[PDB]
Amino acid sequence: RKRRRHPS
Amino acid sequence: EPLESQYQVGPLLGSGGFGSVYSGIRVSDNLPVAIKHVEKDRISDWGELPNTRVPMEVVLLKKVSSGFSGVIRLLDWFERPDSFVLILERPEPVQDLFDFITERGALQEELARSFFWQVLEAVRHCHNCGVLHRDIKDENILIDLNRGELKLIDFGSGALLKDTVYTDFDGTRVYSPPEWIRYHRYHGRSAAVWSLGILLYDMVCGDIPFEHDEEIIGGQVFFRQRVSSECQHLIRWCLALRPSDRPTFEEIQNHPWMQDVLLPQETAEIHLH
Ligand SMILES: NC(=O)c1cc2c(-c3ccc(C(=O)NC4CC4)s3)cccc2s1
Repeated sequence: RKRRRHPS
Repeated sequence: EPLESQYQVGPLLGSGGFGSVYSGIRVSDNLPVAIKHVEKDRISDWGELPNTRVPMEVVLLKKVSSGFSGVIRLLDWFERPDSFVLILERPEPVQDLFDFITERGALQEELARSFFWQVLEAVRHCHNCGVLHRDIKDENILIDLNRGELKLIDFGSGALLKDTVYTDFDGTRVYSPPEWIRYHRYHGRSAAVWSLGILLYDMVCGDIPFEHDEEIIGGQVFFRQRVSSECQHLIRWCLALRPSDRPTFEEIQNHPWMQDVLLPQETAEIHLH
């Protein structure tokens, strides 16, 4: 698990 | 009144499904602004002002931009052949809560309490003005590091608040509630409280709890960091699988974990300066 942004 | 002569256009900040956002200064008075461009071709939802077919985003921002709050205010906007351009406030210095959490890791509960409280007040502000954000997450929250003030951004996936069912959703899937994953239906407030549960977990644990659909609808919450029993309780309540089991905004702000919040100024002095 890398923390990452998530698109809308 | 051209866009090019009233504002001094700087360089990019970000881009995505929201649009493209540049640094800018109001020449009139050297106010820091954000200049956001949206192509008409890429806009899904449209609305009308009190009179003019504009993007829903402009409709929602006008409704929440009345007086002061924890929402980035729309200062001006412009139509163009193929796009609209929104002029928004830009705090300096600023960091988004997503980069802030990446940099610092899991926040201390005292800090998480102040941040979460200010987000709750900004969302209540939105609901009081008939606006549903539908994309509450760390990336859509700016921190004014000097004032210790959080500001909500990007209403591009929002809607007028209603008490009836929503069957469309354009926000972030990993903050969407189980009832959206399973049935493509949700009510506004109860979906909002779910996303706020994700956000609170994100703050105290250093990342979101769920990545896959199976995890969202499982509503099994594992704490990967030391979190007080009271905070675990509020998070599990916000993340109740049944919408009607989630707390109201009032029940969140009356929750024992939420008491004795720091003021924004305290928050900056103790945790940001
Ligand atoms: N997508 C949107 O709707 C909006 C985004 C913004 C922004 C920023 C984007 C990302 C930022 C950033 O990376 N900051 C670096 C540290 C300076 S600030 C500032 C002011 C208003 C709006 S409205």
